[PDB]
Amino acid sequence: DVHPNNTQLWIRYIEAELKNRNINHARNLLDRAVTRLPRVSKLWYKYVY
Amino acid sequence: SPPRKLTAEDQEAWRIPPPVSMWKNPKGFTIPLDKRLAADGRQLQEVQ
Amino acid sequence: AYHQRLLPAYTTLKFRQPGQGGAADKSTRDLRAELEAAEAAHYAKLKGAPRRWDEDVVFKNQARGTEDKGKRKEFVNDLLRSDFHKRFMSKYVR
Amino acid sequence: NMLNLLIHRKNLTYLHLDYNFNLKPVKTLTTKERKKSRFGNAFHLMREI
Amino acid sequence: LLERWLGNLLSRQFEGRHSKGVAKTVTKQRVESHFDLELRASVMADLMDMMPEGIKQSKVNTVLQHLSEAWRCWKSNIPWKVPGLPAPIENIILRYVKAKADWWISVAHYNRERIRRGATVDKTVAKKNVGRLTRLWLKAEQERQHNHMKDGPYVSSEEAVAIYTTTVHWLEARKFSPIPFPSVSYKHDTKIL
RNA sequence: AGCUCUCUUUGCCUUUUGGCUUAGAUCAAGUGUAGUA
RNA sequence: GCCCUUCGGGGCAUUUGGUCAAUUUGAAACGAUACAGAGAAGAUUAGCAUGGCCCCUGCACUAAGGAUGACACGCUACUCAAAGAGACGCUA
RNA sequence: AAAAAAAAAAAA
Repeated sequence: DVHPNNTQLWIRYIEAELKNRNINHARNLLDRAVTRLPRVSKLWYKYVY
Repeated sequence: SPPRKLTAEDQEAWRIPPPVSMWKNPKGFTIPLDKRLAADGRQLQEVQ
Repeated sequence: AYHQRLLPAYTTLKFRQPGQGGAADKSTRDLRAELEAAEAAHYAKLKGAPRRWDEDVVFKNQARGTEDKGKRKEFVNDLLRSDFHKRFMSKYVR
Repeated sequence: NMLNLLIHRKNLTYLHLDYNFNLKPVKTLTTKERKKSRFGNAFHLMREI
Repeated sequence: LLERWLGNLLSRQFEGRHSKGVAKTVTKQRVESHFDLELRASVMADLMDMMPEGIKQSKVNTVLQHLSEAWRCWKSNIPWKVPGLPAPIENIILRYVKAKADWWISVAHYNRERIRRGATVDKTVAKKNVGRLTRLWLKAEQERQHNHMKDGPYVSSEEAVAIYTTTVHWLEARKFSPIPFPSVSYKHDTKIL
């Protein structure tokens, strides 16, 4: 809410969701991240990886 | 739009040097005297 | 709700009465014609179209070329070099 | 009674309002007590009226 | 008046103080501070609009420190030139330093005119104005000395020879004896001392 | 060729000087001895 | 109670009140006392701002004060690699 | 032809 378009915060929150084996939460998070920032290739690359 | 392609030339062209203040040291740093006189333009004066 | 503490003041708005212009619209071609007519009138007004005692003195004619100040007023966009600042500093620092 | 109630609600009970509307400290005031007890022009104007 | 005042008093007594959130006006004691705020924001805004998309935009307050350094160099008549600084950033800094200089000189002129008129009884304002015109006069004096170094002696050689010759002929016509060096055997050294 | 070990190199900024005004303004200091045993 | 009456009957007037009086157990605030002691890289200090789940005094929620009112001084891996050798050894 | 508060005296 304070930093909507920060790619680093999105990456760390998807990573923190993934390292606790919350797969569906993190996939929803990656959908939100590629919806908000469709022109950041880092988020798309992480999502396909 | 898709991001503009940045060369290393641009990344070095927009490098800002650190301010060598010859009035203020708010953190009490012992700056070398070499750096203290770099921004002083009196060394770039033609005595003609 | 709101949090303001204005006392009432100037509680009626003034409107442009007849003769004050404003809420009366013309075509922009008419505005161009009026602008060019007024500009042409102002430019035409600018163009006008409708023993000798002083013999032993060492230095002579040293004041020639002094009255030539004021041929045209030159605004200089450097405050420390303008005529206003030089007059200020010559007046106040002696 | 209104001035006395306003004084007592603000817990300034070291100020005494006598019946001729004089406000005097009953003791010696500290700096914090002097800063808390400093009334304004509305209270004092109403008191003098 | 008194009923509005007592209503405000009872409002602070029974629903509290709205201390935070209101816009304070820019009174005299705030003017310079307000100026600094606005100027910094303007400079900062220009920086965010000159950064190319992809540059590391964290250390950009470094430019605000460079702006402070450039203003300090302007006040001391020291030529400010940072080697390796990018040209658009240097242009932004020079542009806003000249705007601050224009404001500073205008305020100095206004305060001097108030002091001459007798319209000011503040002492710190007067001492500030004396300092500002001291700096302005020293900048003008440095420029005058540098101009005399560049443009040569303004007295022409013919003018100086004429002045010297007139002095020689006058002092010869007056039978003037040149003043000697103070001798060791001078009998008036003690009283002059 | 790849994987690992140590070292070097490149990239690396990783915490890598919150403002303003009359450089905000000013600013020496006790003492310090011992003819004769 | 009164009024009207063709003594059959009818009329006028119509629902108050967020209150137990009852102070330990439905919520006040200190001071004294002890203690600590006023910011800017030597010492001494005038200040003006900035941010808000910090306020106080004030009519000022478009003054001015409260030590420049206080507070801030912390903490610090993560958008994150590539090389060219040599090498206990791996391995083709 | 006759004008009379604050800065500023500091957080168990």
